Amino acid sequence: SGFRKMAFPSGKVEGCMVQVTCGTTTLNGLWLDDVVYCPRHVICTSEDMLNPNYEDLLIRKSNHNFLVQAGNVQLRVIGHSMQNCVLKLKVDTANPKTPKYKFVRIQPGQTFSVLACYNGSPSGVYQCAMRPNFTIKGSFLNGSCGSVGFNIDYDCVSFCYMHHMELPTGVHAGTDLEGNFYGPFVDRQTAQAAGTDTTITVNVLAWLYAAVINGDRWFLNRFTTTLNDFNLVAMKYNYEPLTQDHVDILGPLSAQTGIAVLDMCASLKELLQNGMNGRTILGSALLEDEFTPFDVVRQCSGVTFQ
Amino acid sequence: SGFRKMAFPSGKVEGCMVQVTCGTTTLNGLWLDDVVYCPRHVICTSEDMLNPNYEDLLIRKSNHNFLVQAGNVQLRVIGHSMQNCVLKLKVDTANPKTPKYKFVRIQPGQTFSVLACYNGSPSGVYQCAMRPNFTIKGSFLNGSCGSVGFNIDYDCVSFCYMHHMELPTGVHAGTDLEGNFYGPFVDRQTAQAAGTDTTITVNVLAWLYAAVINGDRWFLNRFTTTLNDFNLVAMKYNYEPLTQDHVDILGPLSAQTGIAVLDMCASLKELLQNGMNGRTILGSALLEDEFTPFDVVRQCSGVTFQ
Ligand SMILES: *[C@H](O)[C@H](C[C@@H]1CCNC1=O)NC(=O)[C@@H]1[C@@H]2[C@H](CN1C(=O)[C@@H](NC(=O)NC(C)(C)C)C(C)(C)C)C2(C)C
Ligand SMILES: *[C@H](O)[C@H](C[C@@H]1CCNC1=O)NC(=O)[C@@H]1[C@@H]2[C@H](CN1C(=O)[C@@H](NC(=O)NC(C)(C)C)C(C)(C)C)C2(C)C
Repeated sequence: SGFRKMAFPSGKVEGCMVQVTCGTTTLNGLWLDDVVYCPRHVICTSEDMLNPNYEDLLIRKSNHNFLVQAGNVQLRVIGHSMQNCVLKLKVDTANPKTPKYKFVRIQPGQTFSVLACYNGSPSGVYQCAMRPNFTIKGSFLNGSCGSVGFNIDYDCVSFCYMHHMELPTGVHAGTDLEGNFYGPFVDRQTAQAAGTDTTITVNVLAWLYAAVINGDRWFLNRFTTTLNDFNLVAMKYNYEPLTQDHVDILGPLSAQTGIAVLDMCASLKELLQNGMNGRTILGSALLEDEFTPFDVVRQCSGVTFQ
Repeated sequence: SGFRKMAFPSGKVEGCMVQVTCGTTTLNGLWLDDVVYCPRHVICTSEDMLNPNYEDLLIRKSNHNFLVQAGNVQLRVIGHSMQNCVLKLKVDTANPKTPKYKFVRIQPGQTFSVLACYNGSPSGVYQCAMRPNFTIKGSFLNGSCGSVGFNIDYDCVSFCYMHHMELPTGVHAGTDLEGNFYGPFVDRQTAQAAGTDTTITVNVLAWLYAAVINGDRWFLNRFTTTLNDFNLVAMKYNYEPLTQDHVDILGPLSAQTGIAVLDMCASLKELLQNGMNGRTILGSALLEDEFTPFDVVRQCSGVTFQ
């Protein structure tokens, strides 16, 4: 038992991190087969990044401008191209540690692991979620760009995030592995509005089920409610609406506990209107929304990978 | 910026995890050089587990009773021996993936990363603390025994924890790698209870510094206090005493923010007496005590490992 913010094992990804240097800009790259992926603003200078013209900047570049470092091995660059906001550097050596992988673009609400890196080397691994305003609440310092987010399904790494920039509210923005930003953000140092964030209601319900599975079952009550009357209190409390699809995804969790989905909604309703009265759920004094229904099931049934 | 529960990258440890099977019992083992380390209750039958004398089952075992899979490859066992509560199975093959390592015994308050495993396969990685009562608040299902906890300095894995058992409050107990339990627990199904937990004061203060370093600022005040005045408040609220050694360890953080340790104590003091009143610190509604001052510095300074 017990319930923790759990990240996927990071080995398969560590073997792909390299360091990319152009001018006096160092950041991290992702080396898969004979291609190194990194954010395109590695080619900018401190004077450039007020409003650069990226394909101007890239045409002025040669392969030899890009210093690509894998441990101590230097990696020869033999071609380059720009796909939206990521740079793709063709190198003369296929990464022998290339895992089975996919590139996927994830929806808001879904979670992934982040392997924070600096100068090609991993610093740490943590879990988080793609907020409904398409930001992530990460932990990223200077030089962390190029760090990636990922899920693991048995043997195969699905990369979903590359890190690009910090917004002034302390949150983070980046792209998928095809260079397309999540949200309305751009890799230019002009004024950008993060947008107001809502709580991921389906995830909060999932964590409430994790709480029941782990013995926390105060906050449960008599009541039931309709999706309309629940959705109508979630509106007040800045929660995103609950759909029938959400109801269905929580089915397995609902069946394993004997608490129907609309009953757990009546608990959430009552928790929102009254607060927690000095109590904690799974060691938290707030309602947590960064566990999906899948995160709950895999952690409370012990699903593994290889 | 930003601040999350960050675990060490788990690559070096994944390549050491194996499966150990004896009788009907399966758990995980740690394979370094030609030795596999696992909990000794793998030799128990489901009826022995009431009060086994472990030198029993061991002298009654033969080498071929131990089935050890490293992936599909079966490792032949050519010797065995017991060191306190762990078995050491000598196998005929040195692990080619053996990282540089040490075995260390941590103190309460210190944190480490856990790579939870099932049937030799890594399932997830998270961070946590050795509680003052020598429990850890983990996430462990059946088959997780033999999973290890660890730290990393530059390039060296310091294993500090092997998992053995769950206590009835939902918390977990285990050994160091040299066989000795943390706390007064034994690997028998006899009645045992954790003992009353306290809060790691020095860690709460470190986390407050992380909050300041990240712009959470609302909890500061004019006041200062003495260590003796503060420790009388810590005692009422079930907090560990603060020593002058703790004050010194908090120096770096104190110097980076310009807030004296005894100033941060005076504002922890008022947080304890007024509570938090709505608001949060680093996304939490509780005072967090599972970050050490080393954890705060490395995450805020971006220390990496190789
Ligand atoms: C790449 O390693 C860094 C990682 C940053 C640095 C600290 N935290 C991070 O996530 N990214 C950047 O330096 C990007 C890069 C240039 C500016 N930038 C930022 O993150 C800046 N933020 C903004 O300028 N944000 C707005 C919304 C555009 C105003 C920052 C935080 C000032 C360095 C560019 C965006 C190309
Ligand atoms: C080894 O894989 C498991 C891991 C446990 C099982 C679920 N979560 C865990 O942490 N460890 C055990 O099976 C140990 C082992 C036998 C019993 N045991 C337990 O953890 C049991 N707990 C207790 O017996 N606790 C008291 C306090 C001694 C009564 C449990 C959780 C009921 C299966 C032995 C201790 C040898």
